[PDB]
Amino acid sequence: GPEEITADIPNVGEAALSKLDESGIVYIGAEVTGGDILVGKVTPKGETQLTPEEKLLRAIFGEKASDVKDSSLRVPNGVSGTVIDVQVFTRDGVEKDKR
Amino acid sequence: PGVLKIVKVYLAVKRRIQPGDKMAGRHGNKGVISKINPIEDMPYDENGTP
Amino acid sequence: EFLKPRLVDIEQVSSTHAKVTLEPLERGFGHTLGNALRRILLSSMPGCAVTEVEIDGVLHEYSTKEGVQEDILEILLNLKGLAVRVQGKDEVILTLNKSGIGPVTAADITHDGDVEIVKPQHVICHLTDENASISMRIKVQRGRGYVPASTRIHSEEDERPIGRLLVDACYSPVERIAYNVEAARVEQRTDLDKLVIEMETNGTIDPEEAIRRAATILAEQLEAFVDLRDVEFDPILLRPVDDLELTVRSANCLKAEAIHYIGDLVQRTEVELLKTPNLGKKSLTEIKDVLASRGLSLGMRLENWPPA
Repeated sequence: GPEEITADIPNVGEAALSKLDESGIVYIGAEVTGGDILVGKVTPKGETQLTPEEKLLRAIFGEKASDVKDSSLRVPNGVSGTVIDVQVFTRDGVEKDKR
Repeated sequence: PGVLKIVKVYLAVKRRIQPGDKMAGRHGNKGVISKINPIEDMPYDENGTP
Repeated sequence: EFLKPRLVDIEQVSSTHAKVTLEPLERGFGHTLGNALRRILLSSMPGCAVTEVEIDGVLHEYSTKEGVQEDILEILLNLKGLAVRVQGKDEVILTLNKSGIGPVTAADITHDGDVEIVKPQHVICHLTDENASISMRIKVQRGRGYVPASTRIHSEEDERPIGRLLVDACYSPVERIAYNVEAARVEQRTDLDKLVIEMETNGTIDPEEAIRRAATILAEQLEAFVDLRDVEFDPILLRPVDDLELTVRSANCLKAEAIHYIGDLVQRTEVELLKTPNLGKKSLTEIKDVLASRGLSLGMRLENWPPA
């Protein structure tokens, strides 16, 4: 399926998402280091054999229940700085991003 | 065709001078720094400017 | 048998320059006192410096503001060299609001209760658009020596809003110190020397106060010479064993082997623990099972064992 960029990243807590806006991209001027998330990109996973343990998992947690993996942009280790500019580009036909 | 969205993020960091750094004049004389001496330890002239 | 220097004829060349004279000194004490004083003055003198800034429409140091001629990095570099004096406060906040044309100087800083601007002709930025305004909040602290903005990590305990710009701190008022030794005017004495110290500061510290503080620091340091003389931690360990809820048959055998703490138990290898009386092979699994239930596998090695 299609890869979506969302702020809500499963398995990752609120603290890491502090420096991400409602669109999932770091604020301009945010000071980052180590491995903080810069953009939150989610990769979907294929599942079509619907099993009861997955039903219990889907019932207790969200509709995704963290089925989809996350592959987000993180600062490579040993690099620090302050975000200067973000240059998001979009395809024709796709809905415009918030930023 | 494959890509639907591109995001580019810029980072800026200010590197300050430190012992390992390499410094050179324009007459072929190069070197690496060895120590960052305090102000009061450097030689000074009769006017006190180090 | 020694003469004591007295601070006489303190003369003020300008609001920044200064000369301090010590008239009576012995044959060789002039150079010793001069160098000790100069090193103390240049090393550690309390002063006040700008630590952080917060402009209204700024986000980071690498941005530009509409209507101002200098970049934000240039504005911070200009603010770094600004000098102030404060009485009894170490956390002063200065608000600067100016709209109009031409330069913006330290003189138009809103007048606080007790915050003395030494040079109010110190320009920090320019405004070029008529309907352009600059509004900023500058934090001034009191410190001792040079402290880079990067080294201070203790301030990261509480999160900072995006826009709080950190500048480096100098904290040292004294910029240049020199000294000279000449012959005194004391005619009855055989030969006496007079010491003169010329100082160049940022206008923050009084010269007499600076020399007094340096002498106090030297005496305090020397006070330690006047009398020489002088000639198992992780909380899961060090707990009673009666918290793992063992079996009844295991209660007596553990007590029989003088194992009364959790830590001392994890050091007993399997090969010898089996030789214990009436242990039971199935009961040996039970103790391992409950010990692994906390994350400790049986057979670790420690370095000591206190009674506690």
